[PDB]
Amino acid sequence: HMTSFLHAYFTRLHCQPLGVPTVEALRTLHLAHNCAIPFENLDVLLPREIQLDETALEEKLLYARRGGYCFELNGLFERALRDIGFNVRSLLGRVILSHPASLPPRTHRLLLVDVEDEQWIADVGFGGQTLTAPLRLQAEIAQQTPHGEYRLMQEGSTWILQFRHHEHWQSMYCFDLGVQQQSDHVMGNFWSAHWPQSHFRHHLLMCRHLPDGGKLTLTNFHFTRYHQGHAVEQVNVPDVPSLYQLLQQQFGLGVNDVKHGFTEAELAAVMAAF
Amino acid sequence: HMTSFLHAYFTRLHCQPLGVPTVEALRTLHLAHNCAIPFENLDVLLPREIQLDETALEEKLLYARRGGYCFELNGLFERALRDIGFNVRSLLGRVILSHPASLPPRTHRLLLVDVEDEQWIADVGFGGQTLTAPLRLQAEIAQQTPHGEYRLMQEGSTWILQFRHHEHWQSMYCFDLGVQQQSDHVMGNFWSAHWPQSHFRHHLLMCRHLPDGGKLTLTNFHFTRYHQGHAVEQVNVPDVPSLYQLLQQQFGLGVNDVKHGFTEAELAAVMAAF
Amino acid sequence: HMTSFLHAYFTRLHCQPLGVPTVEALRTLHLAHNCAIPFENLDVLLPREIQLDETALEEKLLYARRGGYCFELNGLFERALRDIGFNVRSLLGRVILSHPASLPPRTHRLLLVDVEDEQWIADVGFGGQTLTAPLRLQAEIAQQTPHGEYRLMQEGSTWILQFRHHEHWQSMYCFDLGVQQQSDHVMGNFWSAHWPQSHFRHHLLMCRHLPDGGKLTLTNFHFTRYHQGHAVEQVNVPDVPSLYQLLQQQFGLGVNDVKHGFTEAELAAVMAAF
Amino acid sequence: HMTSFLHAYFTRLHCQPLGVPTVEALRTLHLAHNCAIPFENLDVLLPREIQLDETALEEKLLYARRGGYCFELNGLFERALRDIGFNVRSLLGRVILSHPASLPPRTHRLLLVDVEDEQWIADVGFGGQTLTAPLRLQAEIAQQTPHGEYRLMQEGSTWILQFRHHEHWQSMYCFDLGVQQQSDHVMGNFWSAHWPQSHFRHHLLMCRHLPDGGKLTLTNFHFTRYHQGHAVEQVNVPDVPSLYQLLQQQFGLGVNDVKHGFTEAELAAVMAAF
Repeated sequence: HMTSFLHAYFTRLHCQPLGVPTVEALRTLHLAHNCAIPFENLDVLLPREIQLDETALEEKLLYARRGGYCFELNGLFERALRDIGFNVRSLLGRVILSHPASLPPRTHRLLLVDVEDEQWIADVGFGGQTLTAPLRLQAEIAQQTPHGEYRLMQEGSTWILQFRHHEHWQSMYCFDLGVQQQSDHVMGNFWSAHWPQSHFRHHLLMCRHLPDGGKLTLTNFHFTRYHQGHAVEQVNVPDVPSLYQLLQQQFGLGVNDVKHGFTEAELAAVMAAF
Repeated sequence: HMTSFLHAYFTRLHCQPLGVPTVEALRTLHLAHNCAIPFENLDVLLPREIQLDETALEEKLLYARRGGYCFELNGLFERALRDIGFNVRSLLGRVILSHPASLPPRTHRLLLVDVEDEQWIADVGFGGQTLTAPLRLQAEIAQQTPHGEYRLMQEGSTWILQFRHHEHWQSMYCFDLGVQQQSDHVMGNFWSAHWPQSHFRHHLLMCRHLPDGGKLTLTNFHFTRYHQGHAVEQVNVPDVPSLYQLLQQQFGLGVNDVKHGFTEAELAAVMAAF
Repeated sequence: HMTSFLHAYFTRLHCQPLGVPTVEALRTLHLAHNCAIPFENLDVLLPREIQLDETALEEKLLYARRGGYCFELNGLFERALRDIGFNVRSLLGRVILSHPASLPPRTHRLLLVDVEDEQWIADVGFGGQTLTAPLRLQAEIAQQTPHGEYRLMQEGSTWILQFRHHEHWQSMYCFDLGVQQQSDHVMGNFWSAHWPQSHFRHHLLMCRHLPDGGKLTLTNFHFTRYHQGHAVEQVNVPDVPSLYQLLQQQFGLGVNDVKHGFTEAELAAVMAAF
Repeated sequence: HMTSFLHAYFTRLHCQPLGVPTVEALRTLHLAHNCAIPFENLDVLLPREIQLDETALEEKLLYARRGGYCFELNGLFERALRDIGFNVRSLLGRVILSHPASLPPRTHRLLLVDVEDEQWIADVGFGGQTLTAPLRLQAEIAQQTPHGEYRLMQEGSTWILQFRHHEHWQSMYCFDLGVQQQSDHVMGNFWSAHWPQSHFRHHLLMCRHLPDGGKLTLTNFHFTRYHQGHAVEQVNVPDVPSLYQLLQQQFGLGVNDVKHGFTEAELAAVMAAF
């Protein structure tokens, strides 16, 4: 089967339809998504509200060929997996990367999927280190992904996500299986986009994934290409115009669109802040 | 003559082209505008940034059939008068209606037009009591307008403005002939739309003008019709849906539009705040 | 891109600019037009010549907010599609609805559009049953439209067109792909507006389209509203004044305008003939 | 006193207000009119209906600076004289110049004025030989006018108008004092503009009067200037463009105007017929 949405979804993913919800279907759609729809926080910097209703998501991520973060990316992904027949629901977790003194709020969204009597967690909106393949809900088991190796702890009811780095597990963010509501994401988005100290308001962030363990990475003017998890080439874009181009070339950003597009002069005012 | 803009301007004004800049041309364009393009602050309430560059103004006020306030309305109007050949520039003044303890900032935009060796001030953006016809820059001279009698005044380099209220004269705003720059309006819009105590963030405001001294007036759910300056009929809309309709019927608000449109559920969230 | 015309065109269509000529652009512009610019023959009844040069069309259909028929509507539409970049030319066909004894002259104008290597026919000027969405030039293929099912056909170099009436198919008009010239339309308009037996000289005809398969229909004093192709409500306007109002309310006719406007007393004289 | 109309009337007549209805006031207004508002039949040739309601007359003869004939010219004039306080009413007469076999219909309009206990007939719409000064209602009395000498017969109740030519009285048209109604003029206009054999449909006619017994005269391309009733200079305009110019120069025709104006290409199609 294929719903109106599901249609342009596959179309944007440069991928072939799938009607049977299986671990393999997940396996691929995940990577598909990770390579087609970039991680971007541009609507936060050029001030511009982020809707999270399936429709705004559809028009932003699919039709306008734009990116987003936690809430937008996994929001779209969740819909797709749902329309394909999977069993999904979102979860909120706490970003602990910076290794904070005290647990932070539920800033991050992610998906919980029930495929073939097991429980997996798919997440395409974490940015730089997002997963690129479902993982099984189990501790210790060093799970493998096209772009890295991860391990999930089991501290109580709550879980922690980790990934290898210099031969030692590193925790990315914690989370439990509690139900969440749209509003809970709206609040999450509200925090992330508007709390003054949120890092998303202090620098442009883009990140897209490539087929063979490669990925792209923008952080203001610092562009970086990676292969099999290695820093191959690091260009420091010299100007706004040049960057405007880089956004469309490398990340495939839909710079035009009645609604979600944005002039190059706008990108300039944004980078001007820094 | 007629520029691409000037075209849809006349089209929106349900009016016939004019190529000669004269007091009479002004006289009508003003009233035209006042009846076609409503005074609305809806983008302030449903959070949504207000661009002021001619193009965003064009797409919001003309193509999407939406309204605006000070900055947007007179901004569009200024362009028109300019393309038609008049001699115009905006001015900023201070809203003193509430009769404040100390002079408020430059919140209000208005136009200064030089037609046939004299100086007039056109203003379609003040809302409820806006002018509906140019006025001459002169003191005492009780000037007349299709919807009221306004007396201008003096006091140093600044000029006050008033309208017959009850029967005594109630100072509205005031200003000076100092040059202003786009940014000066952007700041003005910033203030108005974001300063927490700005009244525009605390209630929906709509106002449209009619041919024979009549006008419409919405303040949240309080709708009011006026004839020859009199309160004929005052309906208190009972629900969001009903109001959504009233916006399109009575004020002719372009509720759809890829860009500047807005769902009815959005209007609900906005009115829900009150 | 957007030409001076194209501007107020979009403005009148209460629609957002489009710069890329694609079947989808056509799809919407068509429906846009069908709902914005009414089908009217009023200039035929109150005697008043119908110019067909782009400018008179512009001033009548756009600025004055008035309607027209075959020649005027598709003439305006053709310009738009052209300025937007499509590949169009008009065609003349013969109205065979009444199922005439012998083929009638070329009374009806319609458009031929070449979009994405195929040929479509757009027509917003046929009135009551006009198309509301392009159709592909192909036989048998029961094509679908927001307001009906139209089946096209063959028979030599000519093509017939029909719509599901009652439940049998009732041939409407027909045509061929032969080139036409402005004069050919002027003659067509001459016929239609002056040949004594032309039905257009014997009754007022107005018809406007609505978003959800609905449409309005005036035939003298017989007003009718339709939903999803059904006669919901049929009012028989009781007087000229009342009708004058109905023209502005329901069809949004620009009853004023230095040029193309018309007093209410004029409408009375027109209806008085019947 | 001075009414809104009366205003632009005097303004078009390049004349000074008059508030007292006296033979002298008539004497001058007549000549004023005769020199300011030309005799023209252009709306008949480029097909274009002729309204006769005071308003269409106002907008055509005054604001658009255009001309007209019997019905239009005397229609406007009658209003003026009325607003100035005179006692007037129109009369219909029969044009007998061509010396017809049988009396023709009531094609010509003219005014009857009651000033200082006497009855005068003013007429500015007869064209070439129109009067240029009121005349007294009396037989034989060879009356004098700035541009000629006239004599009124008394054949029964009906009167005949004549003027000198080769030392013998010549009859221009007959008429009686019967009341007329607007409609009677509308019918007169209808005849003149639409009866196939009406001469007004077979050639352009223009004629304007000058201060010192001079007058201008166009008949298609044949232009002619007269002084003290003599043919001084006769130019045969060589082309449409050149004529378009001549209309604005010599006759002071308002070739532009939202409503009543007309392109030069239109004048070409008109003269093309001949």
